[PDB]
Amino acid sequence: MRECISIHVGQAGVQIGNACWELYCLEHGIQPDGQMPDSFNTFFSETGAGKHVPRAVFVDLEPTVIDEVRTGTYRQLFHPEQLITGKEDAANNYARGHYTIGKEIIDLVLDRIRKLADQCTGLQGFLVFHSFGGGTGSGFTSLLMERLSVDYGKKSKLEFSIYPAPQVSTAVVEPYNSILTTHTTLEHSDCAFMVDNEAIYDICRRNLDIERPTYTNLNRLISQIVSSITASLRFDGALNVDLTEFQTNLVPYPRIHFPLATYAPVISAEKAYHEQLSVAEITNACFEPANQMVKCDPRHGKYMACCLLYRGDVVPKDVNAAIATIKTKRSIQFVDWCPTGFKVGINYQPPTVVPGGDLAKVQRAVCMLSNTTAIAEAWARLDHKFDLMYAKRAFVHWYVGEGMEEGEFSEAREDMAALEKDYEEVGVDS
Amino acid sequence: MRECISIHVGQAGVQIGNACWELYCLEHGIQPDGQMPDSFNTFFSETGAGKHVPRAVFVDLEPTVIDEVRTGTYRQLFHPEQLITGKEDAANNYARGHYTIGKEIIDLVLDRIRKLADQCTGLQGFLVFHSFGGGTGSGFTSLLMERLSVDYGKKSKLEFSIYPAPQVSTAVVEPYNSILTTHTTLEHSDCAFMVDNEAIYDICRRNLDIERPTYTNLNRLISQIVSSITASLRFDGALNVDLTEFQTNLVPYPRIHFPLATYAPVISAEKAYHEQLSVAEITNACFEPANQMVKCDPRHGKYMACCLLYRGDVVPKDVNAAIATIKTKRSIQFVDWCPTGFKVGINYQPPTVVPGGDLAKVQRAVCMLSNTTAIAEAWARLDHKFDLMYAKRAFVHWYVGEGMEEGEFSEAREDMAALEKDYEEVGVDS
Amino acid sequence: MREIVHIQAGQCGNQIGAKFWEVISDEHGIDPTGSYHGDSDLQLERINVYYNEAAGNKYVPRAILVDLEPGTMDSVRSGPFGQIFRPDNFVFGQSGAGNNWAKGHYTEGAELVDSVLDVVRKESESCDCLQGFQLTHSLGGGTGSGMGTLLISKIREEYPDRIMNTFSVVPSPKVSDTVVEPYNATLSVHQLVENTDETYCIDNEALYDICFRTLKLTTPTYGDLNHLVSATMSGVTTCLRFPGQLNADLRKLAVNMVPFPRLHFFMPGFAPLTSRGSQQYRALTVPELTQQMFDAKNMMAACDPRHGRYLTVAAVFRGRMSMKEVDEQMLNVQNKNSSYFVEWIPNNVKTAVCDIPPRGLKMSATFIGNSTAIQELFKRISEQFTAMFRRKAFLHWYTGEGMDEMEFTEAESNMNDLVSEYQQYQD
Amino acid sequence: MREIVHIQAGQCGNQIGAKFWEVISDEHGIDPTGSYHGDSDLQLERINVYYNEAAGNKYVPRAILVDLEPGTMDSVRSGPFGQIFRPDNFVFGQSGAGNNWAKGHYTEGAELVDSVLDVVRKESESCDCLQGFQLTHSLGGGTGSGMGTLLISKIREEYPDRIMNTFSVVPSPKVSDTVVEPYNATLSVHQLVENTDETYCIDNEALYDICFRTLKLTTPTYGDLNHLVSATMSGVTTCLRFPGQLNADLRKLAVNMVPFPRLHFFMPGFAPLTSRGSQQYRALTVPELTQQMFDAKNMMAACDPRHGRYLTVAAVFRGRMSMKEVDEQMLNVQNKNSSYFVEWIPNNVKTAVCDIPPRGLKMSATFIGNSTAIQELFKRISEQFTAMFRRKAFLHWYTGEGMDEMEFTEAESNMNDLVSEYQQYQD
Ligand SMILES: Nc1nc2c(ncn2[C@@H]2O[C@H](COP(=O)(O)CP(=O)(O)OP(=O)(O)O)[C@@H](O)[C@H]2O)c(=O)[nH]1
Ligand SMILES: Nc1nc2c(ncn2[C@@H]2O[C@H](COP(=O)(O)CP(=O)(O)OP(=O)(O)O)[C@@H](O)[C@H]2O)c(=O)[nH]1
Ligand SMILES: Nc1nc2c(ncn2[C@@H]2O[C@H](COP(=O)(O)OP(=O)(O)OP(=O)(O)O)[C@@H](O)[C@H]2O)c(=O)[nH]1
Ligand SMILES: Nc1nc2c(ncn2[C@@H]2O[C@H](COP(=O)(O)OP(=O)(O)OP(=O)(O)O)[C@@H](O)[C@H]2O)c(=O)[nH]1
Ligand SMILES: [Mg+2]
Ligand SMILES: [Mg+2]
Ligand SMILES: [Mg+2]
Ligand SMILES: [Mg+2]
Repeated sequence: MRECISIHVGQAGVQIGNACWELYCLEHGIQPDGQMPDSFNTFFSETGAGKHVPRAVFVDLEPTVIDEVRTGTYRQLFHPEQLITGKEDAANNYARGHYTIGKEIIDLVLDRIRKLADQCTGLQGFLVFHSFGGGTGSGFTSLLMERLSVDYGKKSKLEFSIYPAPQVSTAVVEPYNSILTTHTTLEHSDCAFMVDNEAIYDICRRNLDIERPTYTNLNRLISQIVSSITASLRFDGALNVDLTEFQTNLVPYPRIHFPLATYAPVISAEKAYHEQLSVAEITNACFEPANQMVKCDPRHGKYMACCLLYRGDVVPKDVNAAIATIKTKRSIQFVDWCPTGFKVGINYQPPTVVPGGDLAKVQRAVCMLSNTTAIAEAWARLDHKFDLMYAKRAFVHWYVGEGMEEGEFSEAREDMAALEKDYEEVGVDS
Repeated sequence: MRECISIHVGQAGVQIGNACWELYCLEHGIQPDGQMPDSFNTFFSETGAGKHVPRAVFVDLEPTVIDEVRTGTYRQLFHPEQLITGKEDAANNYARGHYTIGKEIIDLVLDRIRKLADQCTGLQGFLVFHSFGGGTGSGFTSLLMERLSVDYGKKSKLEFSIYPAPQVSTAVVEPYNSILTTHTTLEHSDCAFMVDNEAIYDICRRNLDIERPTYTNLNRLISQIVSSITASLRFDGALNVDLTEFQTNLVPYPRIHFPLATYAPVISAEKAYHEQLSVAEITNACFEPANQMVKCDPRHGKYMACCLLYRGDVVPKDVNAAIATIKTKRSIQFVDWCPTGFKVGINYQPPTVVPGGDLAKVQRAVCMLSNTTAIAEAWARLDHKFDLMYAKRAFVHWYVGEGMEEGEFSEAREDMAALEKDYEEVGVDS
Repeated sequence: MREIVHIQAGQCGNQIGAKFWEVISDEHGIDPTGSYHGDSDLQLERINVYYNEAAGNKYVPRAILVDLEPGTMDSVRSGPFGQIFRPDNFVFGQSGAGNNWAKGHYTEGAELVDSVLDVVRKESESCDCLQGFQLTHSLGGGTGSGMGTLLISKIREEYPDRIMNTFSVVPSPKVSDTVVEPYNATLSVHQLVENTDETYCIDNEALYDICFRTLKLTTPTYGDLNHLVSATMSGVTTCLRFPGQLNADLRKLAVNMVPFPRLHFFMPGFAPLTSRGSQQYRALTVPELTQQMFDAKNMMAACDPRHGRYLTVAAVFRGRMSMKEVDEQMLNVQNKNSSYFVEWIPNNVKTAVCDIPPRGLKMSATFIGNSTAIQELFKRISEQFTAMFRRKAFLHWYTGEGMDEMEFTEAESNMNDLVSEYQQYQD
Repeated sequence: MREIVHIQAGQCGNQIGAKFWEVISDEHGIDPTGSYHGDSDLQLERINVYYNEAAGNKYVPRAILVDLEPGTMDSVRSGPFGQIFRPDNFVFGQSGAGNNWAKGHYTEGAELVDSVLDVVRKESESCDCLQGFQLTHSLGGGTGSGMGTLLISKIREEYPDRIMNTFSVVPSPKVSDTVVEPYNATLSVHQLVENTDETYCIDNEALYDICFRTLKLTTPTYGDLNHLVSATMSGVTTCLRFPGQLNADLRKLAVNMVPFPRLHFFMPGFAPLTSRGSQQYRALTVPELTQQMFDAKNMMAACDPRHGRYLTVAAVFRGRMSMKEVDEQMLNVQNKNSSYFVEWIPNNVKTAVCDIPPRGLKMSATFIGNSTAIQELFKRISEQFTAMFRRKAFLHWYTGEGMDEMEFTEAESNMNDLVSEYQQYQD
């Protein structure tokens, strides 16, 4: 029982899933070929004798990264029908990923998801990995999420997305796709975790003193975040956090389901010896505006609800002490209508380290996921870029020619505007 | 006792018989030359000392197709009296196989069947293998079933066919022969299983991931289906299905005796390792449209009776669980006048693997046989092809040039019209 | 066992037949002296379809060598593989038809048809289970066209239930060799319409076009043209001579390609046909065979298939190939080119697959197509005949030895009727 | 799988395409005989994008070599790697355009182009999932400009949903090879405005200037220019042919660089480019690749970007590289030079990174820039055309070939409209 299915859409989703599954295989002792020389039943299904297949699915409209997986060192882990491949890429087009190219591959991936969901008896929910910038990771993710909403319904849907940075972005037509995918993620998602590549870069440069980090380090960090998310369900702890409890504690209003994830301590090997990494100090470092993996300022935001996921040699009393110290700090403020806003989860098992990784082995680790109003500013400048590009109707034909109209561009715009209005009116004092 | 006689007529019948006899010799341990280095009495009769000769007969109007058998690996399994060759092929003519060429070879096959049936003491019935498009497999099969019905009578006559595909067809006069043969297959066959070459090719392409499957793979799948049908006679299990109770459960009305075969799990070697081949999942895979052995969608038809022939490591309780899950699925529909529509047989003998075959070794296997209304539209499109070619009297001069009349074509067409009306009025609700 | 009696009429017929026996003896491993020296045992169980058993493990063809000029048979005997033939099957006069259908049919054909029929009677009664006859002839001359038509008629009253197969080189407007080609061609078609079960309309123009653009052959002699025709002739009987996944004898192709008895003029072809330098760059699979054999340039008639509709087509495939690929390729051809196929005949393609390929190639296909483009090939002959017939041109020759104007009129009427019915079923 | 059909028109197009095929066979490890002799499986995991699997474990390009003079065809075949091409893809006439866009687009190129359409049709049908076509041609001649423009029109008519690529060399005012360059260029640019999905404006001035000041090459011939163009062509599709941290096929660049359908004229660029004497004095790092890409001298069109505003910029990086520093470099480029980038499009630069670098270098970058500075390249062509058009100069050749003056008038109007739209999006 107590299973959850991972969905990886787009190049970003597939690479993050590769990192996540390498981390999971390291965690549970499963070799890359599937043999383990219990608790692994959450993410792996035992087939026959001595064979574990991950409860995953890899979807792309282009065959580059999927065939890289099919020829990589984890080629024996996944069966071929688990990795679904298109022919022509969505090419950074929400229209192409949603209407023209996504329509002939959605049925097969939904069939695979169905055959993967009836196999397990305690399906907690889905983990969709994607990116807002990509045409596939926006359009096909929106299509798959609405199909999952109409099919499964009350099953939890948790998604991990790579939100574009204010300044560090690699696509010109990016804001269009980012607005469009959120227009449906507002209603087809239960909890959308937000990650900026620029913030990962800043953390890598400062904390891990990596001068030239690439996407593999980013995916390793995101994999550590997801592992800390699912550790309370894949192991035992003093305080256990389930996905339903996570949603209940973190989401105050149905449209407000965009928390910001932070992870600590994320330090190099040479810097770990000089630091006596206590629970109180990593808890403090979680609230540091420099350690957020979303490029935003919590100081000008207001916290609404935060979930503290601890793993390692952690006892509840020092957690209570750290939370009490956090409450006494005036720089971190909470909304009035939430007198208690800390969901606490303690797990005994410590976070493992991937060989060749940049992170150092730590006795304790914290993954705080705070639902705050600091992402209103993120939505604000994404919307400003969208308006500023849409005033001249640039790149609009590249969407109109693929079964799409300007009217829904405007409706996505006004839906985003209603979203910032919602955040503003829930952030006010009473 | 419990012997069965296999009749292979036409090129398709003879090749499928070669596959079937290879499969049976592998199953029972019979070497190709007829020596075993009990339960084989269903199909093989022990002769003299350490020699088993199968209860078969191979009849074709051309010598060559029998001739590779007479000089192949199984030249000593048979003896030239149940291998019968004519002089001239029927040449895709039902008329030639029924009247001009059939008349001087029908007596010899008839008395060979007599000498093969008086030998055994517990003859359950006959297995006739052919196609509908071929001249021999239509005309000579019609003549032979006439003779068998007038001679044996109450004895069962199971029929295996290669239905012409909606699109994958190799004979121009194929609809003529297919319409002509059914006019006697209706009242002379107790049960007529359908196999469509296009569906088998598509199954080999998806499930068995063969880019280029020949007739030998098609015949391997057909032989596996026939072996799964006859395993109850040839072995023992928790629930056994004889041919008589098979017909009683599967045939609701005397005209409605055309069930659809399917097999599961049909997987390659590499796909078998990562698959949890449980009873429930193969039971589900039997009912999904893509593994139907005939190109027809069961979704817009309604089932009447399904015969589930489990074999391998199967216990009845998970079979009941799988059937219960099937009954709750809205997509699968059953007629109201059949409150229970599952005849289930479980056999201990696992399906063997032919050396060099594309099928993987599996613990369990299901051959589900459903009598459904999804064959109605296949017959309707065959009628459309027939009356398209018949509005212009095309190719009719070949048939009437030997002794057939126009009334034969008219009565065959009205018989199919009546049969389609019969399915329409039996599938309607009450 | 399903024997075939081969007859060759005229110089062209004898040349093409000699090349056909060359390629057949190559297929079955028969040496120039007629004795077996093959390697595979598959070359002998179906040796009787074309050969007879002689004393001392010797194989002689079931061929009748018919002509009026003895020089043609002198050349055939003197050439290679030419001594394999039976000496008394060679039947000859002394005069020569003189490019006259009239003398090839009435005045010196008749005295020779008695001997020819005696020889073919001996050959047919010798064989075990006859299935039909093969005749190779051209429509331009008087021996080929005229006497082959007469011979076909005589065989038809003597063997009406056996299949009549002919391989007829028809005249072409570009490659015109004799002046009275329209007369001989029309008079010969007047009898091939109702006396033959299938006619493979060969022509020199299309063969030369093959040897130019497809084979890139610098100086194509008649040897190469006869080689192509022999390849097609071997392809149409491969299923008789060898096993296969799908087997199709002559009668099966006839019943699958003759919706109405008069439309038995087929447009043959072969694949793959590759240049010496270009064969090294070509992938060799079923789809490329399919695209070659359906290409209008590859066809062995001077009529574009795109100008008409395919009533039926045949794909006699050879070699170890997948049946899914073959049937699917035929399906794709039928679907994406629905305008080029008759709508009232679904599944316009007849497909047969053998496993023994021609020597030197691992797979080959013989395209046979019953198209409506034969109508223009016959209209060319019809209009040339009409032009030469209004002015009574050259009629004094044919009238000089028994023919009359009404026979020419009825031949033209029959050809016009056949053209009109091809047009009618084209729609 | 997203395969590309390559076409070469004219002498320059044929030479550039031959050099491109040489360098891309070197990249994929294909010997001059066509067989595979590479070391990594990544050289074959995307071999179908440009090559067709021929029988014998060897490869032939999916290229059609088109000209109107057989001399260029002979030169291409006779050179190194010239045997790899399939012989039937060599399509040529006998007369030649004679620097006449009319002879290349209306009479003689029109007569020849049916064979070219047939060959590209069979190439597009043989391949699995075609994504688009690419054509290499000039604009000064009549063969390249006119006949490639006709070919583009025919291909767009037959494949309206596929992407067009044109690595087209444009005439320049200083190195002006012929007298009628602006006529040919204007007539070609007319249909290149709408019939091409994106066009790469190259010219000999910028290539010569690179070979002078960047490569420090004393006497560069056409070979070095063609090698530069080939390197850019390979770097455009390296994301299709090889994996990477961030993939970007041609359609993705098209949607990220063409805000409005008529603005698809780009200035290509390649980095790094260093002289032999300065190879050891230069640092192997990404910021200097960015500086080499974004400076005016590395552009391969004679347009200074400082005189215009960048609309969209592409940077297809190759090799094992870090993403953080690449994104930081692009951010610094867009920040220090905000005046040179269009203001109503945030994030003017799209970045793609491939892992496989070109042979002999561990790191490389391809610059593709859509800027309003292109407008002056059309200003000079338009003013030269207008100078020759007021006096009816050289028009009698085109008029006698079948054109009319109003065609020239409307082609000029089309270019003037394009220039005006570039100016009013420059602001
Ligand atoms: N494809 C071929 N055509 C040939 C060959 N030999 C001749 N022909 C053509 O046949 C046409 C006329 O047929 P023939 O010359 O054989 C005339 P035939 O001997 O049948 O009658 P007469 O010579 O009038 O007695 C003419 O166009 C020749 O070029 C050959 O080997 N192959
Ligand atoms: N970058 C290159 N430019 C070239 C090359 N060959 C020629 N050219 C230039 O291209 C221009 C003329 O192009 P071509 O000679 O190919 C003209 P084309 O054959 O397409 O037309 P016709 O001459 O009317 O047949 C002129 O400026 C030449 O100097 C080459 O290999 N590379
Ligand atoms: N953190 C992180 N982000 C990535 C990674 N790979 C791609 N991205 C982000 O994904 C965005 C573009 O989407 P992609 O995943 O690359 O492409 P896609 O989702 O398949 O959609 P298409 O553009 O149509 O191919 C970029 O803006 C990147 O920021 C990665 O490995 N790690
Ligand atoms: N599945 C399968 N079908 C076959 C095979 N061989 C022939 N067929 C089918 O049989 C149909 C035609 O009948 P054939 O078996 O070829 O010929 P026949 O039954 O001997 O009758 P004739 O036409 O007189 O030769 C074709 O449409 C094929 O689909 C085979 O080996 N496997
Ligand atoms: Mg992508
Ligand atoms: Mg047969
Ligand atoms: Mg003669
Ligand atoms: Mg030129």
